[PDB]
Amino acid sequence: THVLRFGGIFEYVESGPMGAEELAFRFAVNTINRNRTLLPNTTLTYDTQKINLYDSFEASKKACDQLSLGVAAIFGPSHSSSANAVQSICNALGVPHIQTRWKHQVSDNKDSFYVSLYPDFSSLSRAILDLVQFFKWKTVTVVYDDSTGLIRLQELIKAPSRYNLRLKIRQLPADTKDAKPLLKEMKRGKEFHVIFDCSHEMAAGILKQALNMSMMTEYYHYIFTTLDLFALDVEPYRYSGVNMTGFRILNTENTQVSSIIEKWSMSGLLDGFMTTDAALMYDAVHVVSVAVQQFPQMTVSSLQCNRHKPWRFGTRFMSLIKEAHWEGLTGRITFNKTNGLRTDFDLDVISLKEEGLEKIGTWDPASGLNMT
Amino acid sequence: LSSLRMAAILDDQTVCGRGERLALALAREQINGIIEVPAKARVEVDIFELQRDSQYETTDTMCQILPKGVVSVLGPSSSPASASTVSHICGEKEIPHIKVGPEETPRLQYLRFASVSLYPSNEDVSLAVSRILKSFNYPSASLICAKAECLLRLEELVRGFLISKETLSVRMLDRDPTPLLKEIRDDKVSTIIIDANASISHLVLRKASELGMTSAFYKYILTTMDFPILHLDGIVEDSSNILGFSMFNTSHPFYPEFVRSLNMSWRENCEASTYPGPALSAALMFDAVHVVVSAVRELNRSQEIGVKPLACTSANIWPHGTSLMNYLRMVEYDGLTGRVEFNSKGQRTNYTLRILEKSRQGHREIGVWYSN
Ligand SMILES: *[C@@H]1O[C@H](CO)[C@@H](O)[C@H](O)[C@H]1NC(C)=O
Ligand SMILES: *[C@@H]1O[C@H](CO)[C@@H](O)[C@H](O)[C@H]1NC(C)=O
Ligand SMILES: *[C@@H]1O[C@H](CO)[C@@H](O)[C@H](O)[C@H]1NC(C)=O
Ligand SMILES: *[C@@H]1O[C@H](CO)[C@@H](O)[C@H](O)[C@H]1NC(C)=O
Ligand SMILES: *[C@@H]1O[C@H](CO)[C@@H](O)[C@H](O)[C@H]1NC(C)=O
Ligand SMILES: *[C@@H]1O[C@H](CO)[C@@H](O)[C@H](O)[C@H]1NC(C)=O
Ligand SMILES: *[C@@H]1O[C@H](CO)[C@@H](O)[C@H](O)[C@H]1NC(C)=O
Ligand SMILES: *[C@H]1O[C@H](CO)[C@@H](O)[C@H](O)[C@H]1NC(C)=O
Ligand SMILES: [Cl-]
Repeated sequence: THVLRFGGIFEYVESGPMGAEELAFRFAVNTINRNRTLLPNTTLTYDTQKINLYDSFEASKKACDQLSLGVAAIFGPSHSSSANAVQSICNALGVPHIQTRWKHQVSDNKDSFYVSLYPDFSSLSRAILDLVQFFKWKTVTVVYDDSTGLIRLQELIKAPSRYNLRLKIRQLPADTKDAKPLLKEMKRGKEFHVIFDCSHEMAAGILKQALNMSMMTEYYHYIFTTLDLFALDVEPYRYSGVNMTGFRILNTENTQVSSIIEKWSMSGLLDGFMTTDAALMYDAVHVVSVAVQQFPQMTVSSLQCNRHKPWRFGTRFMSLIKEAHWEGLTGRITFNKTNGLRTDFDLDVISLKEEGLEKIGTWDPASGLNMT
Repeated sequence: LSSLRMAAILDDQTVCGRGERLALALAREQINGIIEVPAKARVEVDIFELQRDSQYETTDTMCQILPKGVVSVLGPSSSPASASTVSHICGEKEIPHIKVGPEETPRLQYLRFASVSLYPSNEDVSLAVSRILKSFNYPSASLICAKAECLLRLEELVRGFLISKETLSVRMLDRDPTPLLKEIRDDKVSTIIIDANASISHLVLRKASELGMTSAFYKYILTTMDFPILHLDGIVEDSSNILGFSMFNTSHPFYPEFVRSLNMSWRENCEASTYPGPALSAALMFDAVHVVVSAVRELNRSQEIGVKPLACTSANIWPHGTSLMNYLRMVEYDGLTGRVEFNSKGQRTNYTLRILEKSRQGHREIGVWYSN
């Protein structure tokens, strides 16, 4: 019967022929076609293009190949420079661009044909302030990776203007993974309260060296921006008396979700976990499908870059996506109509107890922090 | 061989513009007007216009440029997103990119390097502003930013200071600065740093003037580079301390003529509004033409240089681009914007920023900032 084609663009990966995003994308499409309640009369297909990491110019060409081929939406790529290149094209030809990773969304930008499933970093930052105020911290030190800007932490940087807070900003070496020089500076200055803005991979390695420097003790309290905090191995640390706190957006307490995480299972990091980066791609294919069910008449057109005019179904389809609602792996999903960003969402608060990383509360933008 | 052709991308408007198109013409005629024995190929500047700061439009523009056989690509001066696209494609084809405007992508150090930049680096501006603050004995200061990107431009400054009401606060515009300025006054902070475009800076200063915060107790530092063409009528006083920067060497032999020309161009389009003075970007465009011609001729003295058509669809490069990059970094030129030299990374060095101070009628130079 009927067929609707998505296109996905994925970076090449050292790991193997297929990265986490691409595997989750396919995993999601298969599940939805096997499902009868969701898209009963539609069968999802797709075209995949791959590009080298950091190759924004190749991302343009591949995006244009897909639009020329005919697609209803484009998922990926992950790296910001390429994501921006594709976003620009998708806006020009009026085909929806579905993003799953965070990227710096420039201010003066006026692209409107895209949506992002990553939790807005300003909301995440407000949740981190709420932790800071709750713990009654007067002084804190923010450590960020050169890779990501200061920009996404802007809510944190503005805080000392409104609250009695003293904030010291420290940057992680860009040339290396070793951070002992930085840890030494902090230890020296009695910087016991710390916020780490970095991936969970980099966090695992940073706690390792922090342990080799007697900084994993009852004196130090660490807050992490990574949502994949739970997927860390905290065996070495769970008796040192150190406090660790962070957030989780994977709704793992929900049994329907846990079973899917299980199928998916078939350095410092554990195994048998679905990363948030992969869960978000899986939820993107679903939330877009909810929009396709409310628009059964659309048909992809072969659009050519710098020649044709916007897809005649684009504007409608993009509206429906921004209005879509879906209960997914990462809890309830809803976009902000004003900017296509995911500024409203639910978090669980996780913290290091003697038994391991456990839940100790929740958070959402409307009612603030809710420790239990 | 046949001629030094270079392309320039202009995001400048034709009516009441910054004079970029005319500045390019002036340099081209000045250089071609000098006859030499032996004679040398004529200089040509092919001009391409950019309607919007679009990566999508810019990629198309680069694709029209590559077949023309050019030696460099200049600009754009005020489209950060487009400028990084030009840098990337230039890197791929190994045609030098002469930067004359803000670019606020990293870019990653380990990508292809095909650039020099006549525009001050973010670090340079942050250092200059720090040095002025040091001159005041590091007062309590508040930063007022138009958009969040100021944490990127002034990254070096912000992370050097402790962030708090007593040291350095950060505030951003939503768009009425009166709320911010009152919060700053309630903190009893005397020194304010304004990072915005000329018109927004003018707006912050006008609202401060209304609140009486424009007396001699306050010191403002504007990071805008069009500080000399920013005219504060009925805002500045005898008491006022409003500091800013300028790159112009008014003792340059061609400066007076350069201003007369841009003055008349401005009248024959905008008889309604009065001429503000030369925009920094026009001057940089002029200097850029001299820098490129200088490097190419030095290269042609020890190699035979040839250019051929390139294409976006071809893996071909310009074989001589890599040598021209060496000769571009070795350039030592005396232009409208001061001394132009470059370091191993393509950043401008051994130059100065004149530190000006507004007065009721004109400016006063109260010192300079160096790099060496
Ligand atoms: C099928 O789709 C429905 C409706 O979207 C969804 O709620 C449900 O989880 C899916 N059922 C299964 C078992 O695939
Ligand atoms: C949309 O985002 C803006 C700020 O990014 C926020 O003020 C507004 O409340 C958001 N709307 C929704 C529906 O969350
Ligand atoms: C360089 O090569 C010769 C002189 O060396 C001359 O014919 C040619 O015009 C020169 N090209 C340029 C652009 O200087
Ligand atoms: C300055 O920036 C503001 C946004 O903060 C924008 O609205 C305004 O148009 C800009 N001014 C000019 C003339 O570029
Ligand atoms: C522009 O030219 C006229 C010529 O007399 C002069 O009065 C005016 O001062 C000039 N503007 C500037 C800023 O130099
Ligand atoms: C300005 O021009 C004069 C004359 O050309 C020159 O002597 C001086 O070095 C220039 N100023 C700077 C700082 O480059
Ligand atoms: C820097 O520029 C000045 C001219 O303004 C020049 O005299 C001086 O030698 C330069 N320094 C170096 C080491 O290049
Ligand atoms: C606070 O926490 C509980 C447990 O997560 C949650 O059920 C409740 O809705 C939260 N309060 C509100 C109104 O958000
Ligand atoms: Cl404290």
